[PDB]
Amino acid sequence: ALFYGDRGLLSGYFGLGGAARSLGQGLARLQTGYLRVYALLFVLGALLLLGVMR
Amino acid sequence: MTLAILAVFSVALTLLGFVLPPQGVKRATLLGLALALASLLLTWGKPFAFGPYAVDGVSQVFTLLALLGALWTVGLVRSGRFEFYLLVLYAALGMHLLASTRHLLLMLVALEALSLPLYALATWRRGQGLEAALKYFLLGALAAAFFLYGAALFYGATGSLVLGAPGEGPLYALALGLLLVGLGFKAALAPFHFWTPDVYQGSPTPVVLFMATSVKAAAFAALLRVAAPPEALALLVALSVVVGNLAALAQKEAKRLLAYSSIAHAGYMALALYTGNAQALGFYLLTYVLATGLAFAVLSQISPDRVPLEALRGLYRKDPLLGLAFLVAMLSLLGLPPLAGFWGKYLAFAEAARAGAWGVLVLALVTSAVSAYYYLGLGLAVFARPEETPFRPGPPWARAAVVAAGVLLLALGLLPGLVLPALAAGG
Amino acid sequence: MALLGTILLPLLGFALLGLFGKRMREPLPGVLASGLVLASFLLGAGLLLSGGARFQAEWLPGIPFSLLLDNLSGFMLLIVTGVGFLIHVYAIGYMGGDPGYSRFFAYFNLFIAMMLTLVLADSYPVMFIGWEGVGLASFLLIGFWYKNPQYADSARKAFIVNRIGDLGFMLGMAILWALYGTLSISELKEAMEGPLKNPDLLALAGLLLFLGAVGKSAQIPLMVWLPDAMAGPTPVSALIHAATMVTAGVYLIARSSFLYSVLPDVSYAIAVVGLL
Amino acid sequence: MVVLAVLLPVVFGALLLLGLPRALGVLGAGLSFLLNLYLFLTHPGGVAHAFQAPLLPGAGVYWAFGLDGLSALFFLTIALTVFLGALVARVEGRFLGLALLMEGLLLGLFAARDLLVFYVFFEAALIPALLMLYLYGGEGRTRALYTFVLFTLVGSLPMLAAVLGARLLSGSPTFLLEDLLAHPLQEEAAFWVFLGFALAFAIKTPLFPLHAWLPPFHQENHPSGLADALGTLYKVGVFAFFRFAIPLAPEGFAQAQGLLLFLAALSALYGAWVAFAAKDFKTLLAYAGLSHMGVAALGVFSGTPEGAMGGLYLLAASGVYTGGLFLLAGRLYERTGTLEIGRYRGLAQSAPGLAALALILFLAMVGLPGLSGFPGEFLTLLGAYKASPWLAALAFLSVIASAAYALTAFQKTFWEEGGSGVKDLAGAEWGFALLSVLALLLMGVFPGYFARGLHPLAEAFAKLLGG
Ligand SMILES: CCCCCCCCCCCO[C@@H]1O[C@H](CO)[C@@H](O[C@H]2O[C@H](CO)[C@@H](O)[C@H](O)[C@H]2O)[C@H](O)[C@H]1O
Repeated sequence: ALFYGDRGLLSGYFGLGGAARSLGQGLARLQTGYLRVYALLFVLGALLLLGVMR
Repeated sequence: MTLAILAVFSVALTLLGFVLPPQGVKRATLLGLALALASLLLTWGKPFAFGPYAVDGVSQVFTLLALLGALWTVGLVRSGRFEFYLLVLYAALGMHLLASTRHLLLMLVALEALSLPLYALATWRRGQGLEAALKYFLLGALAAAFFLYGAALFYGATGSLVLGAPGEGPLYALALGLLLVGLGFKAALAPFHFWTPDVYQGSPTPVVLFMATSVKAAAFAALLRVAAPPEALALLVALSVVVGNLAALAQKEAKRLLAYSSIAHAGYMALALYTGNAQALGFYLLTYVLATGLAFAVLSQISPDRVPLEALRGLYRKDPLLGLAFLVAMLSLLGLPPLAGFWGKYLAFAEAARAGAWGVLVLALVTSAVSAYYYLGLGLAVFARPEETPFRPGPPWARAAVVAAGVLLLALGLLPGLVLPALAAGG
Repeated sequence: MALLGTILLPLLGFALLGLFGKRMREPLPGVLASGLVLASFLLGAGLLLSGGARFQAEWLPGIPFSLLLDNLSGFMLLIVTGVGFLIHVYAIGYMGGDPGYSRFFAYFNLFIAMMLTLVLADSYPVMFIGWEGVGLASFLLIGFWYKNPQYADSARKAFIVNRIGDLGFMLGMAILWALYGTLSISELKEAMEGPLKNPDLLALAGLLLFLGAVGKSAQIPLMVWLPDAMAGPTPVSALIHAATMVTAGVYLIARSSFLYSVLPDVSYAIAVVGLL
Repeated sequence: MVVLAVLLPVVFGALLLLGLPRALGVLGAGLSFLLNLYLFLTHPGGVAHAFQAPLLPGAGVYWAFGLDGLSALFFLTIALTVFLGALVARVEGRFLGLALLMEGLLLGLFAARDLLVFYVFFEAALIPALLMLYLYGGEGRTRALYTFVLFTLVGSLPMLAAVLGARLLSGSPTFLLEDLLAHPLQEEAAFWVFLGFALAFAIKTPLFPLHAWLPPFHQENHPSGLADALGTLYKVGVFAFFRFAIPLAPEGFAQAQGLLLFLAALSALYGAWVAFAAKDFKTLLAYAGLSHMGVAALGVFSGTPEGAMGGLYLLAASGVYTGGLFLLAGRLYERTGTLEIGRYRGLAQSAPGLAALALILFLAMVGLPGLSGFPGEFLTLLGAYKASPWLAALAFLSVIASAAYALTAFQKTFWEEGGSGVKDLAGAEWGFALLSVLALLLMGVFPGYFARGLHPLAEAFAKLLGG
């Protein structure tokens, strides 16, 4: 029982792995290849950094 | 003067290349870059201040590295169009200027000086290369606009266009942010990093080597000159680190994964900015330019237009020393002891913690541990069974290049007390 | 030193039958074995007749290595080594034409040595070398003819069920250390002159000691292991059931008499479990 | 002196990696063994053979080395274990060089007299560990590797935040352990630093929820399992706690201590309990290791000089018989072809007193008194009961499970019905048996001599948790 349980624990850690995988290919999916998108995300970003400082 | 060598060689070679064979012009640009570099080594600890131009420790180290990138990138590009060396000289001088002033407007001029010929170097005329050039150029010009408006707001909040001017309240801050936009874009910090993957994947590989090393170097040199505030610094860091490594996980192509890797690495480097130590940053970028330069030379020996990760596999059997040097590069980029990369990362982290930026620091460390996924997925992949993969096993030039520069890495991993004593003022 | 001789003889002897053993013809290992037991009984009874014996030496800090030979120890020594001797000389006969003569008598000397280490002990941990040792030697012997699945599981159950009680032994042993800080039966008795301290806790220690004894002398609930110990050769059953092993169950209570005599509650339970 | 002993396996290993052949590196493990053993029987006190050299000074980083009572004992333990692995081997794809390299790295790891160099070695040892995992065996090499590597490093890199904080927040001039201790942290700084040490040390201990890397690792190494022995010598977590995590930030250790004792306890019980279910020697030995480390960590976590000395001792001595069981599992693997316990049942009578060797080792593992496991296990019990009696008991519902798995496996691997047959014992395997059992018997019968140096360190680093 506890053996297979432990197998499930390791499995869950792998689950975290896949969580980082998922989030990762989500952040890489942000780059469509479309330049207008890049400009939008850019201006947005600038607004963000500017919003943080003063 | 280094600037003298660069100017002379550039202007001369422009018209001399009409009377010279392309190869002879390569010999030329090589010699000139080398001479600039040598002039640098001979004046180590000179500080030579002219007008807005100023050669101190920062200019010395960062233009040393940038010139090293120019040297290596020129080495690999036998392809005969004398401009495809000339422009590298142009860019090189420009990067030097960029690292050599606190003058905002001369800085802008230097930014255009280095980034204008690069838009051109993104052309192996590949349809994807053209896309890269276009993206790089548009996003670049917009960033330029922001940096210029930042300079005008800096001159707004203070009577000067020189960095080091005392600095007001709100308008000063707004100015620094508007500068950090353009400068950050140029160093591939989030959220100003979008261009990097497309451009690295799209551009011809040796050109990409030139970019990911020299450009980043000069960019950070110029970032040391800015009074970068803790808050903005934190933002840039956290975003660049996270997006860097995490997006890097999803990459199935080599160059693009290395671009994302460079975004995360810019993230780590920015930590040094917390104190603006510059001794740390210098070291870090020494290790980085070495290992990245190596990696991209190796990635050049496979394919210039694009490289899938499978191509890396079996590299050891093919060339043992390129396999080993590539692994070493991957480990030094991981920041794993006893390699120089570990010392660079440590030296930046050190300034982060010294500055008391703990949450940011820890975050960086966690996702840095994450980064061990993909750095190993290459270095180890060296030993896998070879897929049918393109390989031009290089000249003595490149083999001894990758090998020597590689040896340097663990050489400084064991003995950072060699180069670190004076990456400072030069004593 | 000579006291330690009594223990070392069926070990310096034991080791020969494991190291060599098959190097010899087949009246011999029994003769060596029974000879060392002979001159353990003898050359320990000389000590007993000399008035008694002692040994104290280097071990873990605060917990020295002590053998005491007094009347209560001499009695056990004579029972174990004497009856053991006779059963050895018998085993020379009943074990015959059986390969593993060397195995058998090596295990026998091992057993004897362990039991002597058990009875000759002035500190509970050395006594514990005794307990676990004797249990181990029981395991080796119960599963002597190992080619049998039943006569393996027998010994497995031995060294497991026994270790259940051994755990209690350990626990009580620690309680009688947090409390007193001596762990040596003599100075543990001399420090239990007086008002005692935390009598509830002391009762716990004695109770875990008892729950230790239960396994080794096969009292309930750990009764269940002993009937299955039949698996090994007959004279093994003789040694385990009469001259050794289960005897230690009683002997531990007898040495720890200073502890149980001040425990009205616990002794009651001990007697009840005995009768049950 | 010290640096010679740290470097000797490193150079011999390096001379092995490229140079070859094995034997010149086997006598290398022998030379390191004799040197370290000589070093065990000589030194008077805590300092021993000091070493101090500049490395990054201005950073506060120095090459600093020396042998406590503890360091000496481990130099002996490690040199021995690895040497046994070397003369037995049957791996010898000439990566015994990687083995010696990792040996030297670990030796440096224990001789490390300052925090950052300790860190350096802690992570650097990961390199051979990961290599001999990748390029020298296992179907699931890659998953075991990325799991092991990512685990240790996700624990490790944030510890760097703590190692910095240890010096920075305390205002300590350098990274030298002595200086760092001469400058105490305050609460909610000592908390965080201790925590940052504690994740990396618990995960590398391993403690219960953080142990999941251990079974995949031990399965996918070369079936002989030299890399497994060395992987077990890389289980430096408990030591790391005792020497570093606890003394540098005791205020935090105080808060975490209940949880730590808990995790240690249930790690012991749990490990030994599921150890039963293992159907291969790799998995079995792995979970058994988890149990042992549970016990050791329990010993340290208790405060109590007794328990601490016991835990450190247990770690030391368990290195030898765990490594040994791994190597032996490999040696019956080589003659049979599988690490499955069930198949190829009766080996005794086909094999000589190989049954004796294996059984001696298994008895050392279950902690039979007179063998190495018991002294440490016992002092640990002594201290644990002082700390929290209930967790001492819970954790010591273990010995039952230990006898269970060890004797079940032993019976089904050796005692039952005769199989095909086997080899007897190799000329190397005899050196193995002799030297091994000699060691087990000496550390089990004279735990007086070994661990004498453990005494002052134990009570002093116990009073550390006092006033
Ligand atoms: C300081 C010096 C160290 C001394 C300590 C050495 C003691 C080792 C002995 C341990 C058990 O030794 C035991 O006896 C022998 C030795 O090969 C083995 O027995 C084998 O040889 C015997 C010899 O009569 C055969 O009869 C038997 O069929 C066979 O199984 C057996 O496998 C082993 O389990």
